[PDB]
Amino acid sequence: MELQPQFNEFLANIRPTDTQKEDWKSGARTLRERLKNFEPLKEIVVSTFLQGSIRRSTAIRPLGDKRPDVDIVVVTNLDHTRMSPTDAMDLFIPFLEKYYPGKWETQGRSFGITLSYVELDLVITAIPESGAEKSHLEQLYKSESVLTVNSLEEQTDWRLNKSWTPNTVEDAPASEWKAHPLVLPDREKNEWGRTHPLAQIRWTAEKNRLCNGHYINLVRAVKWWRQQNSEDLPKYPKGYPLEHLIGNALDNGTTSMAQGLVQLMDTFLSRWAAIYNQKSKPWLSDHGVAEHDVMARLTAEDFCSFYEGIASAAEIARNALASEEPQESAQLWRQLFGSKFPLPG
Ligand SMILES: Nc1ncnc2c1ncn2[C@@H]1O[C@H](COP(=O)(O)CP(=O)(O)OP(=O)(O)O)[C@@H](O)[C@H]1O
Ligand SMILES: Nc1ncnc2c1ncn2[C@@H]1O[C@H](COP(=O)(O)CP(=O)(O)OP(=O)(O)O)[C@@H](O)[C@H]1O
Ligand SMILES: [Mg+2]
Ligand SMILES: [Mg+2]
Ligand SMILES: [Mg+2]
Ligand SMILES: [Mg+2]
Repeated sequence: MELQPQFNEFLANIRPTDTQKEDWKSGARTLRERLKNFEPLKEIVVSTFLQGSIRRSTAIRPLGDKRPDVDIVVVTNLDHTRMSPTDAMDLFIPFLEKYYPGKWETQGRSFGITLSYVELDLVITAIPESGAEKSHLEQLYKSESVLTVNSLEEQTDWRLNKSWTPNTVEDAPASEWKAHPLVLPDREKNEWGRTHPLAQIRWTAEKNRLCNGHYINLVRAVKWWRQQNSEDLPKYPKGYPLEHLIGNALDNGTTSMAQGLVQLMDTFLSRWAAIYNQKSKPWLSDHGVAEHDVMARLTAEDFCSFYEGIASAAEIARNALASEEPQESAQLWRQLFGSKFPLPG
């Protein structure tokens, strides 16, 4: 059985809490305003915006006491050919000491800021374009479409368009943004790399519409499966490479979460069968920066162990979907997801 009310309750159980949500919305607004009014950075900071799994509504609630990771981009107008990633980051130390003393730390390519209930993950970026192109991009980064702190789940009317306004317009033509990534610090060395968070967000919103609202829920459900079965799965993939694998495997047109789960798992297994039999791993283009392999740091051994995990899970998911009794079907789904998936009343 599909058990759509049970899937809805399960999703409500694995979303971050309202306490966490209001903490990160207020934290993002406060950081943005403080940066806006900080005199040494006023002419440098273009935009401060929410990104990552939190923005795309693909984050799951942390277990126990833990604070969710909440990703923030600071867009600057710095010349990345004349200043290194650390030059740009150096600019923000006085600001952090003034407004977040004792609550911030450098974490390699980003700054961690400990709030009451969440952990901000701040990345400093720059716009590589110049002239009029740069001005047009800065206008996009200053628009409500970028500055909204509501997540995709809260505004299905969201589009990547400097003219979009919250409903109390489509995505802009791709030629205005698709080939225009930001630069950010590389993970382990003082060099600029490319990232296109806006394009990832837009791609996710569109995939979610193409899949009738089930995509971001399916991402969170599969993350929860991976967490619940972590003892039997490889450490990687997780986080964004896992999300990207799910978005790849899922077909357009999803009609329920049970159907979508079985479909995406079946498709994963068929699409990567040759790669698995070659003891390899796929090369998968990032939706933001096409020439980037989202799987670049994943080992072939981990991909193949994960493939074995998906094969085992797909058998369970098929049985749960095919089951004609609500209790038996829910028991099989709970074999996948654990006790946060409820039994029907
Ligand atoms: N291998 C990768 N390829 C492309 N983009 C990536 C990426 N790793 C991270 N990113 C981008 O940077 C954002 C922040 O990354 P992370 O915080 O490390 C994982 P996340 O997607 O936010 O899930 P999580 O923090 O809830 O576990 C990601 O959401 C993604 O937009
Ligand atoms: N916090 C973040 N915010 C935005 N984009 C991020 C991000 N973390 C990672 N990304 C994106 O994911 C891509 C891959 O990032 P990582 O997995 O950390 C390897 P890297 O930084 O490219 O170093 P490497 O070339 O030495 O492997 C980055 O290029 C960036 O596009
Ligand atoms: Mg994150
Ligand atoms: Mg992070
Ligand atoms: Mg790299
Ligand atoms: Mg697909």
